[PDB]
Amino acid sequence: MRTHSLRYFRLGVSDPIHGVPEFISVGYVDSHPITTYDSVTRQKEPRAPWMAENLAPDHWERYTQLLRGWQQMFKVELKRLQRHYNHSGSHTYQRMIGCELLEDGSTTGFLQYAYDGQDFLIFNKDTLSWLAVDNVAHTIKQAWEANQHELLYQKNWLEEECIAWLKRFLEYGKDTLQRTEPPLVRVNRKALFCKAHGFYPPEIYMTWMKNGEEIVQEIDYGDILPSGDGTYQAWASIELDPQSSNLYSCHVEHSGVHMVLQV
Amino acid sequence: AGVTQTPKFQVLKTGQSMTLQCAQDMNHNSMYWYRQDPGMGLRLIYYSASEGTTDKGEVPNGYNVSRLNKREFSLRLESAAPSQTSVYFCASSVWTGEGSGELFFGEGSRLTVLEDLKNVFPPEVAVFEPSEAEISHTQKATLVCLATGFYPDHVELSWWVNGKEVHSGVCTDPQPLKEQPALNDSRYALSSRLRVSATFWQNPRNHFRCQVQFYGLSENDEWTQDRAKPVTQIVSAEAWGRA
Amino acid sequence: IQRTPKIQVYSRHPAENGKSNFLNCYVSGFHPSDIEVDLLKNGERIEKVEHSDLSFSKDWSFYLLYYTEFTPTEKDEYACRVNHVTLSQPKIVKWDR
Amino acid sequence: GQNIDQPTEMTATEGAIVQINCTYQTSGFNGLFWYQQHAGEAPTFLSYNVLDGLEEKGRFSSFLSRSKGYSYLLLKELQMKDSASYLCAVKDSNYQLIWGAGTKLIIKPDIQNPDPAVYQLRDSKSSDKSVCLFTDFDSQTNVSQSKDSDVYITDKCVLDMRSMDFKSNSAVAWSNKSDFACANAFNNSIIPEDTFFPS
Ligand SMILES: O=C(O)Cc1ccccc1Nc1c(Cl)cccc1Cl
Ligand code: NA
Ligand code: NA
Repeated sequence: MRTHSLRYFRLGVSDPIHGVPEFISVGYVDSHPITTYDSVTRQKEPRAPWMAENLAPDHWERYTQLLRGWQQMFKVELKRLQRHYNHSGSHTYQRMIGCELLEDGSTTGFLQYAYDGQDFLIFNKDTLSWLAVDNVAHTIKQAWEANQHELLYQKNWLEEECIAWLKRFLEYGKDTLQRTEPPLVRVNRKALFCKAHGFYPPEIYMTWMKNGEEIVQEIDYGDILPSGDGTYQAWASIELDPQSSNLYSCHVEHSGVHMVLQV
Repeated sequence: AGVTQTPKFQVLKTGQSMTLQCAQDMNHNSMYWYRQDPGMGLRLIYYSASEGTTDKGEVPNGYNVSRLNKREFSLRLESAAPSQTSVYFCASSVWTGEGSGELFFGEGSRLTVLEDLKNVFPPEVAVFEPSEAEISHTQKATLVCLATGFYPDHVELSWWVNGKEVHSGVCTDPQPLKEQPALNDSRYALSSRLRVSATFWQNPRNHFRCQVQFYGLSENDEWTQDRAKPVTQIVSAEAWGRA
Repeated sequence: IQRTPKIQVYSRHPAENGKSNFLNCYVSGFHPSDIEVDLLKNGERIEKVEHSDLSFSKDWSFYLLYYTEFTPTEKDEYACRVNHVTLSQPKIVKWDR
Repeated sequence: GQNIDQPTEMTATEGAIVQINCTYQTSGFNGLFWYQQHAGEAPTFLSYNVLDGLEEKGRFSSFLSRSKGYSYLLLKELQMKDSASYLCAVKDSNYQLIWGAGTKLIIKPDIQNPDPAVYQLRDSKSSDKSVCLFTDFDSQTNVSQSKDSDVYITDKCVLDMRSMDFKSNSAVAWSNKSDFACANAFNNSIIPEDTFFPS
């Protein structure tokens, strides 16, 4: 297979304005949302049809309870952080946990915490330690690292349990997560715009080459964007030189297939 | 401190209401109710992940719970049944979900559910003084205490020497003895020994006392039998040292 | 540190006058998550506009996709107006072709 | 699954080493717990394993093999106070605990100077029961039921006179039936050949 990733996000906001929730939790396999929970619904609900189809009510009832607890725990350590920083008003607190299953068979695990959208605490499962970006984080770190049973737990979960979940979901959503839709590539003029659309997965490689050598460097890349139908689109541009004749060609790579469009 | 749970003992008729209380002062978020039965592992009845939510466990039928606050998690028997006869344990942890966090248990609560209280009996307690043969041969003196005829197994045996409770030199049967093992209704017996130096027993002003605390009926339990109402009571028997 | 939103306006398929299509407004790379996004048909709001749920990125930023169904014409010109904590006045990004 | 298996009961000698096994078949694995429960008391946390290897805490050690799906609790230099039930519990993929049925550890005391004897105890003036006491016998001696059931015999128990560092085994027999003597109290069980019977 390709590189597949499972990643779960949690957001905590201190003074949510108006109808904004104070706690949100969403799960992703690759680029697809699979499960969601907010402080208003207080339920864990499917966000993909193949998730609702394959997981018994037991699952949703069990994880609903757990997320209610996490809503509490996050509201409490957002308070302790905000006191240590001496920060008034609004601040955010985020958490990302997850796996990656690489094509070659290797894996990666990661668990991170964030404050105001900045790195705050990063876990290293290979050294069983927490990296702190400041001294507020350093204070939290010293307590966490004193409980090595907890650290050993996280290492085991990231390396075995998360990966196991991912394989489980990859099969649930096989018809979606493991399909290939090749890109449609064309070349426009204004600078040559190499434009691709209608492809999945969204991982795509585009570049311009002059006379057989890569432009190193002033290619202008466009972001990979969702089309709204499950496919994606992107582009790359280079300005054409009016002094010299040059063979410009756009190179696209996608799911193991290389493509060349010459001009 | 720690995890507090009440009552420690309880006798119930079919089918009577009952509420078990549990409190924890460790500022734990997750609390639990387990029942323990012979031959099988603990079974979760209900649990509470945090201060504002509860959910069913493995064996929720015939029960319900209320997480009153962050400290208190009460278990409730709707209508008592013989199958609900068990030891119940309250427990709490910092967090039920992700983590290496362990459980902190309460002392436990033994509930016995009967069709009627007609078979409830207090223990008969007798103390038996040491053999003079033992004292000559081993220079030690063993008092034996028997508590017989009681039901259910809701007893606590203890030895008292000169007004103060002792534990050294004491061995009490870890399980009680069924006097009529063939029967489901069978009353129990429980032996215990206190073994002291011969020079201790031979002092005439030393006082020995075997006390058995029994947990049976309370004031509000109905009693129609022609014998004494087997209420919660202490029953003792005593000895003094010989010459 | 607060991050301003990135606003991109594009069509689902290569647009042609007369052919039905979808107008997308992708808003990404902003923080905090508080945001409001509506599409413009030559100045006035479109009301029949769908959107995905809020989403999360590895760099702790959030993103969103707003979209309508439409048939592009020579006459019409579209835009997407976005308001965020990092913006003092509503930022308007017009659709190009 | 899901399933946790644990031996019902184990017997070992004082001063020796015992290894209590726990094999689990679960839906995922988030950690294995050991608990100690004394009879009549509440279970208390002993150890926690989640990664392969052996972790030591005093006389106790806990080992885990995730691949083989088993764990053991090792108790070195056994003492009488180690007599309890030991509970194995595995956390599954959904962080729910599965509990084993527990293992009861019985510790046989090292009796240095055996002196097996059955003593007739003094009658009480408040009971019709006559009482015999089998005592000071070796730990390999087992006590059996009475095949008479107006006679009541209790399983052996260990008392510790901690001011003399002295441990002894003892079983108690009693009855009110008129044909009951200590001479015949423990016939249905195997008592030592050198047992002392005072007249
Ligand atoms: O974080 C969430 O959105 C749900 C949640 C709650 C408690 C524990 C784990 C999870 N997420 C989760 C789930 Cl639901 C399945 C597999 C892997 C993970 Cl990290
Ligand atoms: Na295609
Ligand atoms: Na119930």
